[PDB]
Amino acid sequence: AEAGITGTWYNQLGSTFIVTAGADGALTGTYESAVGNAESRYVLTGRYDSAPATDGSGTALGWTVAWKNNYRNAHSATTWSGQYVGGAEARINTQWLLTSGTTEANAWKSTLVGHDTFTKVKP
Amino acid sequence: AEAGITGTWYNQLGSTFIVTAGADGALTGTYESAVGNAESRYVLTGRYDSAPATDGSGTALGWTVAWKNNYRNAHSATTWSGQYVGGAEARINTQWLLTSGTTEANAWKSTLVGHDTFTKV
Amino acid sequence: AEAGITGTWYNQLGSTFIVTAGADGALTGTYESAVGNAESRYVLTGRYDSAPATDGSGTALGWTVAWKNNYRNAHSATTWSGQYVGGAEARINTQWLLTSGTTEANAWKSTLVGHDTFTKVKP
Amino acid sequence: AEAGITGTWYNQLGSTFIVTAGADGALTGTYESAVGNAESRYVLTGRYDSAPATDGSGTALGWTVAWKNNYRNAHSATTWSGQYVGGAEARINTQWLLTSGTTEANAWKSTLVGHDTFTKV
Amino acid sequence: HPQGPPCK
Amino acid sequence: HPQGPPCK
Amino acid sequence: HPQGPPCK
Amino acid sequence: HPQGPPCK
Repeated sequence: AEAGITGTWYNQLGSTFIVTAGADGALTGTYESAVGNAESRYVLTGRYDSAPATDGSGTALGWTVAWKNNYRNAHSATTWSGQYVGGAEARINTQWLLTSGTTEANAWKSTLVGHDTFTKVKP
Repeated sequence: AEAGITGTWYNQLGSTFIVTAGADGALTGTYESAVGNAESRYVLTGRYDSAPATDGSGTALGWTVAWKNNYRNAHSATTWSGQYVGGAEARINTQWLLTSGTTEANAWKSTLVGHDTFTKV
Repeated sequence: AEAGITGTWYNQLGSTFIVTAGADGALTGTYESAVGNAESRYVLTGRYDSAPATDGSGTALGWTVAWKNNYRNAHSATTWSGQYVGGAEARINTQWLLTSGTTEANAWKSTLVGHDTFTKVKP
Repeated sequence: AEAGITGTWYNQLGSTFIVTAGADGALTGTYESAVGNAESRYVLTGRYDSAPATDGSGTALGWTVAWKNNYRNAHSATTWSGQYVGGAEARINTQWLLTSGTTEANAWKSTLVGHDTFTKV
Repeated sequence: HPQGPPCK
Repeated sequence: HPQGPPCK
Repeated sequence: HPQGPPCK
Repeated sequence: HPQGPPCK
């Protein structure tokens, strides 16, 4: 449900995700690096599936962050794909792909894979 | 080249992707599925890195598509992560993650992973 | 170090991994499904890198299980890639790929991805 | 066909893979890297499913290579998961995970993922 | 699934 | 699937 | 990298 | 890395 996803979330590395889910399935917000002052904020955009199932199933969603802002440019982009599971302890469980811009020759090792779980802290 | 990402791309399965790259990093468009169909179209949104490095590197980007529209809801979403390489034969090389909304018990097999190469042909 | 990896391990889903690391970097053992009697045992083979670094770095390793035994044949194989981290609470953190045999047409969705952490219980 | 997996395979990077498939599911062999070289060879071990389904499906398999031999140690290991498809143009289509031994702090970026298609040409 | 090829 | 938890 | 934890 | 292409 949009409300449930909207709010502030943190993951186990200490990064901050602030998102607003709109009624049309859109996701917009900011992502912040683990601790590290104010200019560690990047724009994110994503989509969620606004009519999940009844049942105790999660809501699929995904978003992207290109790591460039006015202070830094890490020439890479990450996409998180996962499910939102609500309750008193709502969580967003994801698997992510971080791709860096490489030359032809290093393309083979351009992508990293991992997983993060986000805990909601504020609405 | 920079806004060379803008246009219509096709992948090896037959899916079409139509995107507009904004000067500040945004990616917006429509992803349409099998048969071409009419409402096999889904909205897509993403981001790309608008200031790529100057060593012949590709441009990192990614986007998401939630598989719901006013006719279908497949309770899943896909994110593509990759890079754009321009030139005579521009391509967008990606790896993707497709997650389905499941119950706890099925959560361990909620995600598929694959790779797609998109071209303008 | 071979000893440390050798033993019995369990992951968060309840599956059992019994492995012996040999001095030549080989990994052999059995994998058991989460609870479910005796005939839920499959053969596994893998490799580990027998001379890791000093430091507090993990030991990279990986193994494979094809899901066929004398009782069942799930026409699929899984490979786990991760690192062994020793200590009093030794863990093996992995990311895995489960590929099913499909026809041409479903090849696009033949592979699942996830992650499991194993806790050591016996030597 | 069944023990059609046995033989020498090549991937798009130039790496060579030489394997023997046993009748009971084992996969054993050598993986050699760049240049051909001499001790660019590493041992590989795996498993395949010796009783694949009878709908034209491929044969699921996977294998691992620890990047250490008597000349080099890259403190990493790669696992390939995929399927074998035989015929006039046999291929082994895979996705792989390369994990490096890191310290806790670098554990989040310890794994790379990619895909390789191997053929006998 | 809409992400795959046609069912044809 | 033998890689997942017990059934219901 | 802005996706990982604080440095040392 | 031994998994990649030649450094040539």
